Amino acid sequence: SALIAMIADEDTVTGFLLAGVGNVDLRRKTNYLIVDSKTTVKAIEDAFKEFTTKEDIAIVLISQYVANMIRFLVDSYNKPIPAILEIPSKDHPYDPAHDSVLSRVKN
Amino acid sequence: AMTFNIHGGYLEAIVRGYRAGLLTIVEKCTLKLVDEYKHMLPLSTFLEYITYGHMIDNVVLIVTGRDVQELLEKCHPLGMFDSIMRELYRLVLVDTPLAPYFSECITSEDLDDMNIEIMRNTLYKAYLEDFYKFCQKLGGATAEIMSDLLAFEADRRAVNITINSIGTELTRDDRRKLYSLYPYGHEELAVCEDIDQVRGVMEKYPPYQSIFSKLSYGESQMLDKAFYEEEVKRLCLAFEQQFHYGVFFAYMRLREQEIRNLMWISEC
Amino acid sequence: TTKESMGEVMKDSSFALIEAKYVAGENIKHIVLENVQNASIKVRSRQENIAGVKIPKFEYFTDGETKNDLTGLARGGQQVQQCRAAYVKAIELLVELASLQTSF
Repeated sequence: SALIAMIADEDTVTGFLLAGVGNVDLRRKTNYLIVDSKTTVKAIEDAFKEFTTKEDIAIVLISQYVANMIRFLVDSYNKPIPAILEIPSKDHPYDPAHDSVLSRVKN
Repeated sequence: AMTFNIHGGYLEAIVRGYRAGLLTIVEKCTLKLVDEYKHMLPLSTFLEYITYGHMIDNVVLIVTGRDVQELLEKCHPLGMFDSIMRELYRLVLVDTPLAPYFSECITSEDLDDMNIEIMRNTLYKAYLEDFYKFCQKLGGATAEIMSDLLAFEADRRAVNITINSIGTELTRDDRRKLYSLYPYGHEELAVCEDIDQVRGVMEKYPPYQSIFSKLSYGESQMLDKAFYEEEVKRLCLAFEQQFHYGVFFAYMRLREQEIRNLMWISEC
Repeated sequence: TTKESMGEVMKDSSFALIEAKYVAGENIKHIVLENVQNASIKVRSRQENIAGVKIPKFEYFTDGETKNDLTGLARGGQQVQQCRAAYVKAIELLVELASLQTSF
């Protein structure tokens, strides 16, 4: 299986994405540019459709859900294994605030 | 001695004043320094070599592609000048000192410049060619500084090779064949596979002795940081800058170091 | 309890990234994405059973099998020790989240 964010602070994701191989969730045919802030996470949601929903990417991450569409991404509870979201810290504080998985965890 | 007053005196005075005045904020400071350097336009060859110093790295970065369009964002005129993928490499072989040699040495293009390690090898080869070209323009006291910088780069590359890049085919022979007193006695670092061995190799040069020290910092980094950090620490020697001598390279290095320090400051 | 790892390892990775930036300026990025020496990310899955519930188990590069490394950057050792060290914490958090969802 694969695991990547590609919706993140660039170097922060690249520090654990691809150095020895696998092209960060097979960038040759999958994945996306790890740099965020170019647009909303609507394109990140589409990439999740193209990476996480593609039965390859298992774990995903959105930095503190700053623009991750917390309500939209909260629907990933169904089929949790291919949509194991995360809320990394650094350049945005990790909080139990509204997000994809932590919002349900708040219940 | 009278040639300094014959020509270049005003430019030297302007450079000295700008250096004495020196001390997105980092980006703004870098842009200001680059503008000051550009506005200053014998010494032309020195300025060209100084620019080509960072232009080698700029061209190496531009050689990618693979998100190659992002190189325009870092188009700093100090090092990322437009004038300074084998088909595009042949076109880029002009207007650069190290490019004609790298055309033959790196004729494999991406094969010998793989982004994992071989791209760093091509960058090191280009840096070695640029250092050789700069050392060719002898006649001033800056030859010692250039030799020290090249020695620091070579020793840092050798230390990185012996630490972990030995498994990446950066063997003892590659410590000078690909990894860019060093121009004559670099063979002592071919067997410095340990930090203690690195200190022992550094013991061969009493000035380089005790520079490594515990080697917890500086030597801990790979690529060209091990002995380059020693040069950064000893850059107080470059801060002397005796008059009536080529100090444009020293001023450029000081401005680059100040920019790096400002970047390292960041949010305190 | 493991949520605090996502802050501690993130802070360590940020410090390593700042050190690497101070060392070599801008990272190569692009073709190899730089910033790391370890983490050839590939994930393997296992299925454990607790009280009749098939709780999944997760392993991946730098947090289990399917890991590889080559060369690295200047501070690539420090980057691996901080940025790639968060991989184990992330894998543990993902396994815990999957187990919690299945148990719920």
